[PDB]
Amino acid sequence: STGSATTTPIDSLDDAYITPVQIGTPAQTLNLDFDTGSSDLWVFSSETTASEVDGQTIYTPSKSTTAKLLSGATWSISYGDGSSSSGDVYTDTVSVGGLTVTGQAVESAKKVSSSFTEDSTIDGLLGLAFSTLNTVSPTQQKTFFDNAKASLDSPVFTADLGYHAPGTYNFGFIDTTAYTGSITYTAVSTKQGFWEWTSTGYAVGSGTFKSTSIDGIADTGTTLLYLPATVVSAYWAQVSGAKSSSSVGGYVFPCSATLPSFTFGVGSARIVIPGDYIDFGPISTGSSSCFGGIQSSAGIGINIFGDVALKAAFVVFNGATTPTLGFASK
Repeated sequence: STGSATTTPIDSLDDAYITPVQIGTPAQTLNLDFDTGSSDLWVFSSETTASEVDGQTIYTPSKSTTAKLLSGATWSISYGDGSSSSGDVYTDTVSVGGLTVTGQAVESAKKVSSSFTEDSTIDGLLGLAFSTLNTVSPTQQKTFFDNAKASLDSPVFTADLGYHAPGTYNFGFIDTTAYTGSITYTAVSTKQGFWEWTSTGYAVGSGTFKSTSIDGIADTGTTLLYLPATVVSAYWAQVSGAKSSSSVGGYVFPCSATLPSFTFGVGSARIVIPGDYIDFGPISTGSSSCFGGIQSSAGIGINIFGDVALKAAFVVFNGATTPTLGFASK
């Protein structure tokens, strides 16, 4: 089997992407944030504290003939931006782009933090990291991809995120029309539960490539590219007027600036992030100061190849016995 679903930016900055997912019988369609940096499929629901729901579409398990409560099971998650959610657990039928998993753990939120409430466009998350990070207790549950794997034509999914445009998540096949040139594959460590890999270096604009190992994660659920302070300083040093602002929370630059591209290495291959992808717009409405899309990972504890990087590539998440990641230009 295979699946193919379009993913759509939630706003004009590509802050996140939403993908329609069918849950239950008859189908209830919710728009979920596919997150390769976490491993819980959780939804706003009929159980979510009423005051914490604001415009989201909710899953109502009592209206699904295929829903079953996983008795006694609970979940609770905290993300890198400090947001969180928690609740109880159902199993139900979940379909993405024509691909159906029966008995998928669907984690029903009883509580969500303010950032989730305040984002009316995101009805929940669909985790695509390794199931070892799943937060269900007492017994950890499998991700949608883990459950689908054995039925897939090939044990893979691909992320093809758009710049200011929709893109595609495919399951079970590689669309050879969706990229240019060849896909370069690179090793993955699952030791921390993430799609963790080592970039071979970087270049700024037309500069020479610096060969240096940068360990990080491929994370579709993080907006920006977070890299070591050395690398990030070297980038912004090439932008007139750029500076790190502690008050704003990162590097800012004059909105009038022309941003250089940023190249990262995948083995002997190279992915070029155009300068425009690094512009995240005014720091506040009407400001002539803009927020940078490449920021320091210092204090996160891990480097994160988030959407700014991933949307410059066609990315293969290969869930074979020995997992790998593939990157192609497009």
